[PDB]
Amino acid sequence: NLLGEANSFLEVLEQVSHLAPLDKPVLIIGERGTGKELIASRLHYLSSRWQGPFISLNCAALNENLLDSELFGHEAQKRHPGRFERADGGTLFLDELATAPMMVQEKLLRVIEYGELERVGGSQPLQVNVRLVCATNADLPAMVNEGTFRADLLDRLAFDVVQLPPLRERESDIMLMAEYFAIQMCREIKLPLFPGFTERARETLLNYRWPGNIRELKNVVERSVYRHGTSDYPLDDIIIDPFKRRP
Ligand SMILES: Nc1ncnc2c1ncn2[C@@H]1O[C@H](COP(=O)(O)O)[C@@H](O)[C@H]1O
Ligand SMILES: [Mg+2]
Repeated sequence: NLLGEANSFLEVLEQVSHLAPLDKPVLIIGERGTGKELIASRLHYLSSRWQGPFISLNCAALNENLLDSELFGHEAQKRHPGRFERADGGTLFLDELATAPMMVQEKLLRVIEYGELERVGGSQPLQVNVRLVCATNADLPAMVNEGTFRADLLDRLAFDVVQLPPLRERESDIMLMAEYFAIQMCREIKLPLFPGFTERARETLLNYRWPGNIRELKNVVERSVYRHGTSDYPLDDIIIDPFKRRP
């Protein structure tokens, strides 16, 4: 579910509505917990491929050799397909791209341009039709300067860039989502009503940097509402760090 009405956030949805119909690769820039996969997804369902598959993959998770074959597959009942084939006629979401190895990056470029996967075993190359979407919170141009990311790929990958505003730059929305989250939590722990946040809880919420953004805000709130466990008076104690053993 998409929440938030801050200008920056709205301008993004607008950008997304126009980009989605195209087949050009899209690049999303943003911190963790900012909704990258959601946005990526939104692109898919608003596109013409909305009926094709929507695939995902977190590059940072696999080791070089594993990611390579996990992306373009390999010869295994008789063959192990890659996310590209599994996304054929659909969209492929590559998260944490900045972590992909040069080998893969280079290999990844060819596919984008040539629209085909290379293959061995006396088998002809594979033709794929995939709309690409990638996310990262890194400074790719910076990485191109350190030679850690291929400049040619960047030129090509980045048909256009979507940049999700971190939570701290949307303040307008911090109380809005906290309220929403608090309320879902009340429904689960069966509280009659959400009693609201004292000024202190607000001060806290609005002053935190929210490094984990929306995912963090959510967890902090549910946790907080739980510790409070009552509808008799406003929530005052915001548990940012579950490791501090309050009082
Ligand atoms: N507009 C939004 N409304 C509610 N939850 C969101 C929103 N955007 C992101 N999230 C949460 O943020 C997390 C993912 O963001 P990301 O790290 O970019 O994939 C997910 O747990 C979401 O469900
Ligand atoms: Mg994600």
